[PDB]
Amino acid sequence: MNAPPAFESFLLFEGEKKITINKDTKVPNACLFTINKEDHTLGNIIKSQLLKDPQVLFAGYKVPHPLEHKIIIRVQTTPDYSPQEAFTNAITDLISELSLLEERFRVAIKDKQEG
Amino acid sequence: AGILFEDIFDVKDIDPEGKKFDRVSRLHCESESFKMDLILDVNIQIYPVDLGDKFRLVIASTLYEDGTLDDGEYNPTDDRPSRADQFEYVMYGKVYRIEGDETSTEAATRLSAYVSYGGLLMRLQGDANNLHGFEVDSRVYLLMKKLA
Amino acid sequence: KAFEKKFRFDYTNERALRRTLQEDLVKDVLSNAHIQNELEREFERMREDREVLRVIFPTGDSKVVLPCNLLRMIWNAQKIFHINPRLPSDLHPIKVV
Amino acid sequence: PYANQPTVRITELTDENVKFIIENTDLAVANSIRRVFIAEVPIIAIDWVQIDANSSVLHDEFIAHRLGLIPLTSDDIVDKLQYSRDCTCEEFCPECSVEFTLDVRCNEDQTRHVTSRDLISNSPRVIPVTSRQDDILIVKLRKGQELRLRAYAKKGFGKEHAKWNPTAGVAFEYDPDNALRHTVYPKPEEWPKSEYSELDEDESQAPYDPNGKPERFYYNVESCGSLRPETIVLSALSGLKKKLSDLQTQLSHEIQSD
Amino acid sequence: MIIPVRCFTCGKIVGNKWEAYLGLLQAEYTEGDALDALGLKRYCCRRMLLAHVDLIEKLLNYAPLE
Amino acid sequence: SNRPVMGIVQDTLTAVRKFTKRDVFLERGEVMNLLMFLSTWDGKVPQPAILKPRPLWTGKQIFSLIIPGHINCIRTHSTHPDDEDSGPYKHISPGDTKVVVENGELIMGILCKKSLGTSAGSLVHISYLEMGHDITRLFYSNIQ
Amino acid sequence: NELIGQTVRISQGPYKGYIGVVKDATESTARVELHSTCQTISVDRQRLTTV
Ligand SMILES: [Zn+2]
Ligand SMILES: [Zn+2]
Repeated sequence: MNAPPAFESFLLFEGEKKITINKDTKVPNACLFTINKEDHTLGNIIKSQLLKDPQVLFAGYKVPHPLEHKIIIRVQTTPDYSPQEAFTNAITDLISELSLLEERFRVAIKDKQEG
Repeated sequence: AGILFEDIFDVKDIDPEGKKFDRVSRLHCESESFKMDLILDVNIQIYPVDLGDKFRLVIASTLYEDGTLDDGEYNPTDDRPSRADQFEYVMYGKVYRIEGDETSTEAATRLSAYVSYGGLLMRLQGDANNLHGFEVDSRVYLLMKKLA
Repeated sequence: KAFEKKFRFDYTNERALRRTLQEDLVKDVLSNAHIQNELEREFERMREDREVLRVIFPTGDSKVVLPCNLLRMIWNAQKIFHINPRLPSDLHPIKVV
Repeated sequence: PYANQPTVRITELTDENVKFIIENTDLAVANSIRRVFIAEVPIIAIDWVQIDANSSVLHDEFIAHRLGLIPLTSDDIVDKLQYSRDCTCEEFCPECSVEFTLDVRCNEDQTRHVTSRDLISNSPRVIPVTSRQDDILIVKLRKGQELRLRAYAKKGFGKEHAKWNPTAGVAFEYDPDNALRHTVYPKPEEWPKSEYSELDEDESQAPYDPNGKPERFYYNVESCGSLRPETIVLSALSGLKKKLSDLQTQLSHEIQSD
Repeated sequence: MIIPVRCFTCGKIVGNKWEAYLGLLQAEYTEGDALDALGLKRYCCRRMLLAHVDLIEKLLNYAPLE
Repeated sequence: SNRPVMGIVQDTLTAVRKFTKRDVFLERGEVMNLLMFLSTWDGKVPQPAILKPRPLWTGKQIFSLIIPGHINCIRTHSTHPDDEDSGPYKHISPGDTKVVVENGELIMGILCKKSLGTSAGSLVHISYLEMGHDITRLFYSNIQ
Repeated sequence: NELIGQTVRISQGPYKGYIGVVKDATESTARVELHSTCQTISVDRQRLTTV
């Protein structure tokens, strides 16, 4: 009766925005990225890849409610480096790592199949 | 350079009344230079300490040789040469008690400083002449290094 | 004996007073007999209050239910104003009374 | 440039199983790959059923539920197949769905097993997995009972419904000797060793590693049949990369908007 | 009533294994040996065939309305 | 009964007892993940209780960030020995059973129903009486 | 209205392929009582085709 549709966990409706950046004024060089229709799958990798950056002073993600589909990633960087640049670099490194992983997986699968 | 206390301690006992926590062990230590008694909760998992071990213990108001006070905030990107580089086990805490044998009659001859490093407690007691650098609710750093 | 030792101000022991209070407070605690008279009157009032408490609570149960937690707010005043308990205090006893 | 450089070692590869090891990567990356295995790998499964006749003892929604869980061979077709929502067709077309039909009547005095062999698709590539072991039993028919239905199978992933989950069992583990002490055993001697444990029989745990991090992850991905088990992993890596690419595109738009 | 298509816990196909399980039990297999011979290794899948009650056989005794 | 009607309960009580034990150490990522759920966090990571060999924060530091304002409170754990208060280690607890919150910071002690429950004089009661209903509501939500 | 009581199919959007019956219809949106679920959705009539 009050069952949400199964596509509501991953589909943006009309007028919904995929990612929104809001600079919080508590501390300098900090931003909050609100990503709609995402879950722990992207939040965890983005948080860890930001934690690999020495210029990132804080990297965290959270789901405010499991019944809603929304990820908040708080990124605070050093003053000579922006949180948006940190987020872009983290996504770029994740994409490069996943492409390398996919190519090496294809190579290893061809090695296992051939012998 | 911000040093409040500096001594060499040797461990007389490790967990006398039994081990209460798996990763935290309570060391009872004595001293040579100032005849000090030390009770110290140490994260024994990342920094194992054996019985009879000797270590240099330094209690400092700051981690910089400049003597400049810090803000108590985490700063992994700080590049100034810290005092922690010369030591193995560095804790940060707040001294929460100064007790003594003072009376309404006589001044304090013995002093006990109780410090809480995030819940890991330390009591450093001995002669009052070496405990003048400890004031209640001030943030101190413990820096111990094992001696071969 | 314990009530007398703990709650009566000792304006006679000057050398014990010099570490309890700052020097200019000790000078007019020792000299000014009006201050000593008012402190003795305060102790007499507290002794009368003690006898009243003895009448009200004859089983010796000191656990009461009262509005303001005085000990907690004294601790709060100590922590807010960074009170060092190892130093002489600049608060005169007549100010307290 | 702080990207990992992960390596892959395939230790076992059958028609329903890939056991592989990913080294030199992060725990978050490994867990996100494991989650995409279950939830974000698209396959083809039945999602639209109309029932022209159902004289069986099982009701119509029962039969539709049992039809949705039958896996269909989605290899090399789900990549070139559109989502129904993203398709420009009015109802259904070969660009977004596969049509199945079923028309079984029992006219004999013994029980008729309407199985997944009776599901007839117009696409020769997308067929029930057991039709390519016995067949998945849909319903049993008594004499005089009929089941006549028309179904459409679209593309989707396990985040929407579990019938689009391509995996049976995603076994995932790391640090088999408890060197990192991520779990703390009260009695370590009581615990059996794993398949990947590198300890002798007298030991129960590895010595504690204070500087260690999760750096080697063991997978056993088992396929339900819709995709080959290596195709699940390849499509999972591609899908995670695509999600991150779309997120980076929207992030670039948001950054340039400000 | 009828054997589930999927194992509830993991999603392994157990709907094509009920008749083979009954044939193996008719061949004087023990139930554990029958489950081992069917490839059901996880105990979540083994309880799907072990605990199944085939009520559709009892429902098929009643004559159809048609 | 001049006491709170609601306290920390069930899972939150069991895990705050397990959290404020002396040998609980959180790494940098775990601390940042926990600080993501602290709504009254001012945005600065505190200096860890251990800096070397590895930077580790204790659960008492995180709960000190949870504790609002400058609450001053003394409680005892449910397993506090009777003879300890008259012994030599009364202000340095061997078992971490005397709870001392000072200037809003959990100095020492393991929290339990005697400290976070509905009893009078507890941490939530003193938090109410010193900070107000809004700050105490934030305190409850942040603990959970 | 001439759409109320007519069987209908959602042809666009995330409900595409669902069959329902229009309980209430306006000029812009229509309440489609879905045959497949236990809910009555509200969908604009440009996404609807009449069976
Ligand atoms: Zn189409
Ligand atoms: Zn299973």
